[PDB]
Amino acid sequence: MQVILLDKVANLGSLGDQVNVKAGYARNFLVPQGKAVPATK
Amino acid sequence: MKRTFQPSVLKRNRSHGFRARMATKNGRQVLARRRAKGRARLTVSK
Amino acid sequence: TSKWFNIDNKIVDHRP
Amino acid sequence: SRVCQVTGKRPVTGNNRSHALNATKRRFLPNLHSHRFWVESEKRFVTLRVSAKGMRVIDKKGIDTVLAELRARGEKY
RNA sequence: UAAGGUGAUAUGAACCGUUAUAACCGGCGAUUUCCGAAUGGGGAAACCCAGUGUGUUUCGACACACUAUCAUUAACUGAAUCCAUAGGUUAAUGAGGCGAACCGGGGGAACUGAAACAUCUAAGUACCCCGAGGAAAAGAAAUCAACCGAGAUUCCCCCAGU
RNA sequence: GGGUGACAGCCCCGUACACAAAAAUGCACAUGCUGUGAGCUCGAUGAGUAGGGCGGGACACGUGGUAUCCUGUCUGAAUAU
RNA sequence: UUGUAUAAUGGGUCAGCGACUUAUAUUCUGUAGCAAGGUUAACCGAAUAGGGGAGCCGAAGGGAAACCGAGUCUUAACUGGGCGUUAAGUUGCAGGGUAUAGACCCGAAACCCGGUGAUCUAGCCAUGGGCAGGUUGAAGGUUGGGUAACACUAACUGGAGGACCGAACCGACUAAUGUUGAAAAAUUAGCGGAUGACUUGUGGCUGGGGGUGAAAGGCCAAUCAAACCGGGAGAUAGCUGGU
RNA sequence: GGCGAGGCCGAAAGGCGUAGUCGAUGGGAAACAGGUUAAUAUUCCUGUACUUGGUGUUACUGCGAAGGGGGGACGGAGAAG
RNA sequence: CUUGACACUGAACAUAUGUUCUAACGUUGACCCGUAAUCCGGGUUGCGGACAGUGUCUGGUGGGUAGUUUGACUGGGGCGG
Ligand SMILES: N[C@@H](Cc1c[nH]c2ccccc12)C(=O)O
Ligand SMILES: [Mg+2]
Ligand SMILES: [Mg+2]
Ligand SMILES: [Mg+2]
Ligand SMILES: [Mg+2]
Ligand SMILES: [Mg+2]
Ligand SMILES: [Mg+2]
Ligand SMILES: [Mg+2]
Ligand SMILES: [Mg+2]
Ligand SMILES: [Mg+2]
Ligand SMILES: [Mg+2]
Ligand SMILES: [Mg+2]
Ligand SMILES: [Mg+2]
Ligand SMILES: [Mg+2]
Ligand SMILES: [Mg+2]
Ligand SMILES: [Mg+2]
Ligand SMILES: [Mg+2]
Ligand SMILES: [Mg+2]
Ligand SMILES: [Mg+2]
Ligand SMILES: [Mg+2]
Ligand SMILES: [Mg+2]
Ligand SMILES: [Mg+2]
Ligand SMILES: [Mg+2]
Ligand SMILES: [Mg+2]
Ligand SMILES: [Mg+2]
Ligand SMILES: [Mg+2]
Ligand SMILES: [Mg+2]
Ligand SMILES: [Mg+2]
Ligand SMILES: [Mg+2]
Ligand SMILES: [Mg+2]
Ligand SMILES: [Mg+2]
Ligand SMILES: [Mg+2]
Ligand SMILES: [Mg+2]
Ligand SMILES: [Mg+2]
Ligand SMILES: [Mg+2]
Ligand SMILES: [Mg+2]
Ligand SMILES: [Mg+2]
Ligand SMILES: [Mg+2]
Ligand SMILES: [Mg+2]
Ligand SMILES: [Mg+2]
Ligand SMILES: [Mg+2]
Ligand SMILES: [Mg+2]
Ligand SMILES: [Mg+2]
Ligand SMILES: [Mg+2]
Ligand SMILES: [Mg+2]
Ligand SMILES: [Mg+2]
Repeated sequence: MQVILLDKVANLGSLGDQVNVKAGYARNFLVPQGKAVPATK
Repeated sequence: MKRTFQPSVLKRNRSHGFRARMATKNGRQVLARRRAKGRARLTVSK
Repeated sequence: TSKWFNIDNKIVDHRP
Repeated sequence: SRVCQVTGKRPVTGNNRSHALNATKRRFLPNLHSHRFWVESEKRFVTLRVSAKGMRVIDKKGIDTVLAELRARGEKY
């Protein structure tokens, strides 16, 4: 799943950056805790 | 000898009465069948 | 219904 | 009932066909799971009984859109 | 519309009416006890027990009206929690139940036939359930055709027992 | 067609035919109000979808060399060039 | 039925009812029309008229088929051989047979589907009642003897027990009667339990491949190796009876 | 034990179940003797009583629950007064 | 009933395995609220934790259950042939 980071999580990428993450990792952690928005555009 | 019909009005009405027929969904079907036949007496109450 | 000597077994099964 | 709230998937019937083709009735059940989705518009967690196909639909379309669709169809959540 | 009439077994008594309020027939209204979806609570149907608000009393009491549940909408109120939500109260609108068959859909047999039986048939039949209507359903080509063309859906006769 | 003391065109009720509505209502018109919008130009062309793997079902078609339709599960495009 | 006076079946008798039908398709016969042709179906028509020739059957066959065609196939090809040319059809009406439907009529035991049943009986749950009368005498206790203290023992007391005898009540071991009974399970005379794993009244719960069962396939409304009622249903019947 | 607003569950029908609400076979106030009718009586009559609740005067006064406590409220057998 | 694959299902580290974490998920743990409530729902916390559980596919087992089969001749049938 392609997601755009809105913060710096040092594990995988920098702020404002598109990257491939697993769907559950995006669905359960990032999007409910900020830090990422899906690449809806 | 003790025969199979030992009558009781209370048990008769709780078993076959009109309110028990309306309480179960298939009892309402029973009343529909008896009304469509045209019975003088639907249930055991009268 | 039926007669008891026809329901009985010792006299009905008289010639097995 | 085992009905998906998003995609409406419900159990369907089929057959068990063996090696000798003996057909006996069986049901296909959806892959239903009760999941708490974080809705941002309400700052809330909404629990939905949704299949995994429904979860994929959620992730594609956005939780707000399908919540609007559910409210239009009238079922509570 | 009328010289007769008060339904029948069913006579009789008391009467009404004869030129138009007798009776009879039709349209519109009025009353419509109690049970029954039954709907104020309950119930062993045709019964028991109320709450609230008006009004009347001879101070003993009495009459009427409202009070079910669910769905939608709106108002007021409102938790854990600070806003909010969940919830509660009210008001308005709608539904419920019954009915022969036909119709759409969700489930769905077996005896039987195969000269036994298991794939197959019976048969998506019987039956159960849901929903709607005066009909329903389907319907305006991501359809067929064959190098020529036809032009939504439905129904009958052929194609073809091919 | 029925009745009348036995079988009635001319005894009675009727039938062909010609009429009749104070009141309510159905239908087809015509006409007001309310709600609704036509005409022309330009643009757009229904995505967890079509299709695919596995299991089933519907097509006269019993998986067969099996097209096509539906979907319980897992995936998944092109998008008027 | 090889064979019935048969002592093999059926029938007490009378009267009324009772069993080869109907629809569609196909072949054969008779008869009627037209004839290398015959005939329409749905539908239009107010129209048993008329229209409608969509189609169907026939006048051409051979071969698996392309294909050829009074011929064709086989084969590399037939002196050959197989099938054909060498005989008029079609549409009504009536009839025989067949096919699909219940298919000449009546008759199963059984299978499935949806319901009504625990007022009888099986078990459980709640809450009330019943058990005359008479015996036996456990533990424990008190006093006394006894012991270092127990232990042990005598008398008195006590009132145990799926204890004993025996009515109510519950049951059902034996015999006779009855067996178209007084009774679709009893009567009479004896018999077992009778303070318990007891018995009973009112009410509730468990449902049919299911319940319940101190277990007999027992009981579930005089029915149980799968209740009753309606439905599939006119199941099926190479079997019997009747016609 | 039944039904059961919301609710949890289930192809549909429906299954269970909380708040509630029903359900005696149980708990809850009070009447006895005499007489009478062809047929009723703890119901009628005679005599003598008892219970609960509403109203109104009198006197004193802290009353109030959907909440806390007590009570209702519980076995078998036996023995004697 | 059990085995595996895919899904719900995630993140670091070390050599598919192992260790560690919380955010999915479970809680028939504690407390608060709806609430007059041992159901249910929401909130905080704790304990597990990508395990368990469930869906589709799949191998094993499976008289727990169901549908049925179990030939004929025959000096009667079975046994023998
Ligand atoms: N004959 C006895 C017993 C009996 C009753 N039913 C029976 C049925 C079959 C045999 C015997 C019987 C009687 O009549 O009471
Ligand atoms: Mg009511
Ligand atoms: Mg009422
Ligand atoms: Mg009440
Ligand atoms: Mg309706
Ligand atoms: Mg069979
Ligand atoms: Mg057969
Ligand atoms: Mg047969
Ligand atoms: Mg329509
Ligand atoms: Mg063209
Ligand atoms: Mg005469
Ligand atoms: Mg398009
Ligand atoms: Mg597809
Ligand atoms: Mg394919
Ligand atoms: Mg002969
Ligand atoms: Mg002989
Ligand atoms: Mg002779
Ligand atoms: Mg003789
Ligand atoms: Mg004879
Ligand atoms: Mg015979
Ligand atoms: Mg005879
Ligand atoms: Mg030819
Ligand atoms: Mg069978
Ligand atoms: Mg009983
Ligand atoms: Mg004893
Ligand atoms: Mg006994
Ligand atoms: Mg005996
Ligand atoms: Mg005796
Ligand atoms: Mg004894
Ligand atoms: Mg004794
Ligand atoms: Mg035995
Ligand atoms: Mg019996
Ligand atoms: Mg059986
Ligand atoms: Mg049949
Ligand atoms: Mg029959
Ligand atoms: Mg209760
Ligand atoms: Mg409810
Ligand atoms: Mg319940
Ligand atoms: Mg009460
Ligand atoms: Mg009582
Ligand atoms: Mg008397
Ligand atoms: Mg438990
Ligand atoms: Mg078996
Ligand atoms: Mg058998
Ligand atoms: Mg044999
Ligand atoms: Mg022999």
